[PDB]
Amino acid sequence: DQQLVDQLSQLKLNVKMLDNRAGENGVDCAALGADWASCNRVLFTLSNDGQAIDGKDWVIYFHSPRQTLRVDNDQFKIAHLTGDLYKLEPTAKFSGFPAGKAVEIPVVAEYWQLFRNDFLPRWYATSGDAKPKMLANTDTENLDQFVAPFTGDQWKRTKDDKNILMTPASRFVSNADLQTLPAGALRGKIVPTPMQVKVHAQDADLRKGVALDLSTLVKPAADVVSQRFALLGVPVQTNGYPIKTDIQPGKFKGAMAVSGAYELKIGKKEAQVIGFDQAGVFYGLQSILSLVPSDGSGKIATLDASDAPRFPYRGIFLDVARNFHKKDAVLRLLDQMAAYKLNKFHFHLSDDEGWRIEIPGLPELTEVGGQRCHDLSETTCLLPQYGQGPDVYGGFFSRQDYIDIIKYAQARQIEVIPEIDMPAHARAAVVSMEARYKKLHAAGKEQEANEFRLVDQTDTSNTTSVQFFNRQSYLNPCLDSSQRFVDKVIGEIAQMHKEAGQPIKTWHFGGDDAKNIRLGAGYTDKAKPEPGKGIIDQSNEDKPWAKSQVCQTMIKEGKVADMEHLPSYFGQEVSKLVKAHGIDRMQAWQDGLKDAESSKAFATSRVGVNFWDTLYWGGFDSVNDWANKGYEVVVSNPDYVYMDFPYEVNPDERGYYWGTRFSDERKVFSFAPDNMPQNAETSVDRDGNHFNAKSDKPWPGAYGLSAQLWSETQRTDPQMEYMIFPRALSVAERSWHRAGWEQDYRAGREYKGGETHFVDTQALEKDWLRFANILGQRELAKLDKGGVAYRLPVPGARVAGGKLEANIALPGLGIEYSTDGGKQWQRYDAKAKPAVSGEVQVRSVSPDGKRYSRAEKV
Amino acid sequence: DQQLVDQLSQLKLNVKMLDNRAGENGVDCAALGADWASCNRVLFTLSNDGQAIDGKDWVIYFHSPRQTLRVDNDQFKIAHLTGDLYKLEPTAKFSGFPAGKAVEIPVVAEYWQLFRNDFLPRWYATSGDAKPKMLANTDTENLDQFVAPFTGDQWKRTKDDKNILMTPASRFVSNADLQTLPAGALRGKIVPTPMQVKVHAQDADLRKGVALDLSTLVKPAADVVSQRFALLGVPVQTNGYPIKTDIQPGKFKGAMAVSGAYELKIGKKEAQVIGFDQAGVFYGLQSILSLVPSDGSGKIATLDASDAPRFPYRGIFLDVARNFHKKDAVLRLLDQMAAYKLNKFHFHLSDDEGWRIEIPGLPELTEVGGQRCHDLSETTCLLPQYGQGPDVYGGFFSRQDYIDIIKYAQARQIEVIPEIDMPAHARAAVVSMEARYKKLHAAGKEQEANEFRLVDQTDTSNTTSVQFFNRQSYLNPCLDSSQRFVDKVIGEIAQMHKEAGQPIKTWHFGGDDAKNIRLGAGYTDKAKPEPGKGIIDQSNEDKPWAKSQVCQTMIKEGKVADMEHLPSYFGQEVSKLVKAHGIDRMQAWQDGLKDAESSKAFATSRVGVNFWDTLYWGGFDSVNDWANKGYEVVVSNPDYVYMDFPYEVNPDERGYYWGTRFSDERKVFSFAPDNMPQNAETSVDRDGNHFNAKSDKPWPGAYGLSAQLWSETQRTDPQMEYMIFPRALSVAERSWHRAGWEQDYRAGREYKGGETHFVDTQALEKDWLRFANILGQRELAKLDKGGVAYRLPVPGARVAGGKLEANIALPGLGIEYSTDGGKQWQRYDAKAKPAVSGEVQVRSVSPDGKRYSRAEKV
Ligand SMILES: CC(=O)N[C@@H]1[C@@H](O)[C@H](O[C@@H]2O[C@H](CO)[C@@H](O)[C@H](O)[C@H]2NC(C)=O)[C@@H](CO)O[C@H]1O
Ligand SMILES: CC(=O)N[C@@H]1[C@@H](O)[C@H](O[C@@H]2O[C@H](CO)[C@@H](O)[C@H](O)[C@H]2NC(C)=O)[C@@H](CO)O[C@H]1O
Repeated sequence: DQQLVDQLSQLKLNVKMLDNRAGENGVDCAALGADWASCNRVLFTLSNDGQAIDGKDWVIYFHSPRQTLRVDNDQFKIAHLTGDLYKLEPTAKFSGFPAGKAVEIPVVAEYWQLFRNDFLPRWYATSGDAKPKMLANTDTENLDQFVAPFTGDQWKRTKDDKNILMTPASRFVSNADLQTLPAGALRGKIVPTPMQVKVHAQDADLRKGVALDLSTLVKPAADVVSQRFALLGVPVQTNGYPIKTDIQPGKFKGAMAVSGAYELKIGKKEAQVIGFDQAGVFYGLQSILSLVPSDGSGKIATLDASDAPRFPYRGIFLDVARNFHKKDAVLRLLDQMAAYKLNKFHFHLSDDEGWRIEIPGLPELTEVGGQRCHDLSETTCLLPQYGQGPDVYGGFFSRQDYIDIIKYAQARQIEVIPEIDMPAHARAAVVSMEARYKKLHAAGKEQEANEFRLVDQTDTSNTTSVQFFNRQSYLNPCLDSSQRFVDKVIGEIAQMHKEAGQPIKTWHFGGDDAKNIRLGAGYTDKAKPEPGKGIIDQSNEDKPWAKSQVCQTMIKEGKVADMEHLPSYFGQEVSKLVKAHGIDRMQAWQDGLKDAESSKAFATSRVGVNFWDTLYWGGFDSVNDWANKGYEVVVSNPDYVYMDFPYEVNPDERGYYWGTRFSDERKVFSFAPDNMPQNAETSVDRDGNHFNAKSDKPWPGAYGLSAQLWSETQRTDPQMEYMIFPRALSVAERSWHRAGWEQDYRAGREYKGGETHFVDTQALEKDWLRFANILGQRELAKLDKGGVAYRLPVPGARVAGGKLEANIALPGLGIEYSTDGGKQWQRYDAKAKPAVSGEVQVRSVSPDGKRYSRAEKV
Repeated sequence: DQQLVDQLSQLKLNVKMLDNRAGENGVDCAALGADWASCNRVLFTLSNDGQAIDGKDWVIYFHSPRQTLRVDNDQFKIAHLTGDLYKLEPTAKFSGFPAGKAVEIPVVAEYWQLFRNDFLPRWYATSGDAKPKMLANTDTENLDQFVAPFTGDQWKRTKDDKNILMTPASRFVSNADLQTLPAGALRGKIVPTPMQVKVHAQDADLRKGVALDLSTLVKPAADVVSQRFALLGVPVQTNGYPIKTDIQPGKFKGAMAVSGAYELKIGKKEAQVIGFDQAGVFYGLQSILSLVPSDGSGKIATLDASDAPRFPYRGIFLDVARNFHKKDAVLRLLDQMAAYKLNKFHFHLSDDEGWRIEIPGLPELTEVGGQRCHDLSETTCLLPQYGQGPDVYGGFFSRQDYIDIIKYAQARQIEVIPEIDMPAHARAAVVSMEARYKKLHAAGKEQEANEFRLVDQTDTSNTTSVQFFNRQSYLNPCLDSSQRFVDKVIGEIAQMHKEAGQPIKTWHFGGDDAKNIRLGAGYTDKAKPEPGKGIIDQSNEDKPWAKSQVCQTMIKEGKVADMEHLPSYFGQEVSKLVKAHGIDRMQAWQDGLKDAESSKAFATSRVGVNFWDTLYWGGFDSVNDWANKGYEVVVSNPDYVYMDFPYEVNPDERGYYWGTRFSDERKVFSFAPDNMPQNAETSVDRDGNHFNAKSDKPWPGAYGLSAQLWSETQRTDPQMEYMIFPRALSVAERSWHRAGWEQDYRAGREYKGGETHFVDTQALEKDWLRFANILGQRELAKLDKGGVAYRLPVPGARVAGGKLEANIALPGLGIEYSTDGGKQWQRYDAKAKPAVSGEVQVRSVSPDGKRYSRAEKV
């Protein structure tokens, strides 16, 4: 009853890692079904400072990105509902949570949990009809309230892991090749780096303001330029320093003859920007603005520059489905996209755990799919996921919100590409359409109920998704109604785009992970188990839709070859719907189209692919085929440009880490997207080891680059902003500019990590040093002004001769230190280092002085 | 002597633009007499690869549409004879064209020359009685032989010109909102668009042939239908698919109750066409034929349609006076008129430079007026014009030819409207009648000599025509003999029409530009010159006929009010002659009638006007009056439907460009002729700027639409066909069908270019996309079959990721590309784009594979 739920809610949880390599130590992970026989032991402690809790009628729900495989306290048992949701219950031996006691519930989980962020907040209790309530100490974003600190080598994935744990002492080393450059060395350095520039000795003085000739721009775009001059402190006045603009495509030749190219002249008393188009004009103005200094001095260098994108497509992907992010945070994201010349906003509007766009005619998508709450019938919500609590969680963009966002992107030369992921990652839609079927069906409106249904009523398929949902994650690709559903959604979102003044140019089909993970190579069958693999029963495991009779007659009449091809078939069918709606480009996660013959198989004359294999796994050689078969390769490698991954190897950092252990500003910047093999000389793999890479195939070139912010653990908007900024500026640099150290692709060249020296690493490091200093001494101050909660790097620090030496990944940032356990903080000065003894803590501070990095002991 | 003329003939000419905005740069265009003080500098280079040419007894003649104002090599001087003819001579300082030298003769010309086609071929030399010979390298239609390529921004008219120069890179952008539609989306789409249609899923199969019931048509018209089925590949056989026809006016109601309306049913095994009249029947059959696919498949969609003209009058105007065009090209023009349902052929049979119809009783009109040759007495020819060479150039339709043409038009439901332009644009007639006067006078037959004379022997008027002729361009409107002349010509052409089975319904009086251009606002007087205008002597400038004593006593007895009214007076007098000949409709260029009170002033019960002001100059508001005064407005705006204007802004395109810089297929299609103000939201003005338009007056409606092919630079028949086709299909569409995006006229509505969004531009663009694809994938192949040398658009192209992307203004057309400087060409494939590096050239190819667009570098 409620009293029992109230008691449970007052238990205090403690989660503590016990062994991240249990399989290296005596646990038979394989016998427990663990993938590749890897499992970890963790201790859940429930402390009860109240009277005894002896009732038995209860369930405690909790979330985890890892499956629980065993429970080592025979008073309790754990089972899975679906996705990340698990329930903890009392067994027949349960004898209560004793008054004033701590109950220990050790468990084994699949894989490893190397970051404290793996442990999700908001555990909650239930009991017969009572209302659910969270375990209070878990209702927080501060992991310290319920997750113990990692100790020793708990961060290691395996005994041979060569990653380097970042602490002030090792971080100091990681940062020691850097230094702070004098203002005099950072004159006339536009970001992103322009193709050709010549800086002269004088400076244009803007502090009295500028007279902007913006007749080349449509009003909304001009206002964006005017309002940015003001944000950076430069008045706009008719008697100010002249900045002229003109559009003359012909002035441009060859590779410069493309959207966004411009010529820019900065003189002593006037400015000139000649663009290839409005985008070029806008971008030229952005370059002038990138020069505006953070000191308010309003002085910029005179210079002569010529510039154009190395790629058409310079994108940022944002997941709002896993955890919603508000309109104001999308807008702050676009404002920064425009300032650094990104032009593509890939909007992941749906996935298993949420549907975020209102669709006229399909209200259930948002009424049910837009919120998650504790309802086991999933008639009014999706089941809770991601540690947001049992009560309603969600939101969605209304038609007007969405239209506003597109208008807002258009003003900033940013194209919005909507993604409605299918045929997997579609649980929100499938469950919403099931609620719709039922409602309509209950009124006897059987044709209306079936109109947009995404399930085949005979489908008993047993399939497990990558995030542990079941068949409800997969929209059936063989139903006419599924096609009716996709056609209606495309038609509705297409109209919103038209109303917003930016008709859709690319429809993103999604298409990732449409497979049963239990059929994977790291799992084996109970009957004849092979070694080192998770032992499961594969007798009743099936590919997706195997048991859909509709998908059977589909394959019989010969429309499709086999169950295996359903996903590409569906990608081709959607391309027809996309084309039927007047859109001539489709894009997808490359694995959904991997069974098509080539791009010739699609109805749109252009098919792009977000290439997301990792390099160390053959991605530097498998990407070639994608281009060679006619697809436009948007490079999206998870080992470099997945912004949901950690900035550094430290158990207190936020981020998933399946494709690599970290990707900081420097690593992103050092990625060479158009000569993938070369990354073997400039980066290490997921376990910190050197790797080799070589391809012998033709490589015509990439079409673009895209950095992704998946949102599983980015539960809030500030957390989203921390993960995107400031490493997105690196993305922007690399998406716009081809550096000199980025070598031409050479078939047959074999780059061997720690062995070959083909890459001009000296040039790479000098380039990075300058970029890092531009961020520290000028751009981060602009981020402060845009209000985005970017991550401030923790300082590196060492004590020599009894004096603090500190450094930072983005030279120019202020560094503070404390000699009192963080009670009083003081400004560290390089040329007058302080004397310390005992425990010293260090932290960095934003340029406007309001925010601090986390604090760490030296 | 001949040797000198032979030497000159071997000089090689080079013409190269030096500055198209000389007045913006230091030249005092106003001081040189340039209109609105605008002038340009051009370099004429004469290279001599032979021995020295030192004789002085020579003249070199050349043509230009611009007047030469200054000569910057003091060895030479240039003067005007009349019209476009100029002579280049040696001055007293001439010292010969040195052996193996290039002589440079820089000159200043009035206005600007933005297209290489402005420079005319066929310069020629003369010397005492020797025979004239051309400068050989100029004897060609290939401008590259003597006209240098334009460079930089030489295409700009003024420093602020906002037109967009079309190159493969910018053209790619202009074309990027388009795409190719699958055959499945182009089923049952008749062109022009029918008023009401419903297409069903099956297709009628005609590949075995059709059984045509054509008893509703007079034989000549039925043969036209039969022969078109065969041209398109569909056999005609008694056992073929039935196509029935019937004529029942009553089945039609309201707006459908008009000539050319029809009901059409296309079923699985039979066809039905019910017309309001023979024209409707014929048109219904044309719609079935428009559906016949270019692949020979003979499959058309079943459908049910109802259709009628939005306007009675759907015309095509053709100038054969400036440059003649043969009977076979008129016939190919009519065949296409019929296929797209145009029913009016406005035939400009005369003008200053040629008279093209044999008139019994007036042989000189064709013996002298039908040819141009170098004869300074103009006793056997008119003076050479338009770069056709010094030797005889011309031709004319014999009475039988002309009768044939009318019979041919009648068979195709096309009405021939003859125009004999007057009182200006009549030099051919005036000079021919002067030769007649003289001949007859020499035999002493003084009454015969004066019978049809068009000059008053006392007339010393000094007037300059728009094309720079003098008083001989103006027929005297005050002479009884001029009226005898017009009466005889009407009587003779009227009889030819009767003999051909199509009695004249409209007589076109012409009436354009009857004024002295030196009295214009852009010129000023030497005594007190105002700024920015061409400074000339206006003391002895007079209106036309001011100095004709006959026109003085005419004005005295009070028959006419003043010199200024002579032109409308003449329009009224001709209307009486037209009516006296049994014709009850007169038509004219609206400016000749602008001084009549209203239509009440004419003798015919109907008076039409070809309205030819431009919109950006108040035409969207001045047209109202024309309708409001009783005139039938035939919309003919030069800013949209003058087919002598360029298809695109590119110095290598053919076309005059006074009213606008370009009018491509898309622009013509987008013109809204019955709500003129709306064009301000859908087009830009002559300098590429937005414009506004609004009227507050009553607008009852237009009577029809007409697209004009003036022929100054259409020297050959293939050039005529290039300029008319394929944009005439757009004209046809807009003349027949009122689109949904064509809004009702709203008094007081103010459309503001780039500011108001009243027009459903999305609907406009979708309509155009479909139309463009019908042309690319089906209709252009039919043009190939009719043998008309239509213009093939140059592809747009860009290189991304090192691969060619190409598009085209008429999707469906094949695109080729070369990576060897145009030596080897290969087929471009959208879904398997090619990899290129270096110079790439692109070109399009007709559907039958025999012809190519020009080639351009990417
Ligand atoms: C807990 C964990 O790390 N699971 C991995 C999945 O997150 C991962 O999925 C892909 O990566 C994103 C997160 O970085 C997911 O949000 C996204 O849905 C998914 N798809 C793409 C295109 O990235 C998979 C990939 O194999 O690995 C799991 O192990
Ligand atoms: C060289 C030039 O562009 N001159 C213009 C004349 O061509 C033009 O005349 C009118 O336009 C037609 C050509 O497009 C002429 O062939 C036709 O005789 C004449 N009349 C009509 C009814 O169009 C005049 C118009 O003002 O402008 C000159 O500037």
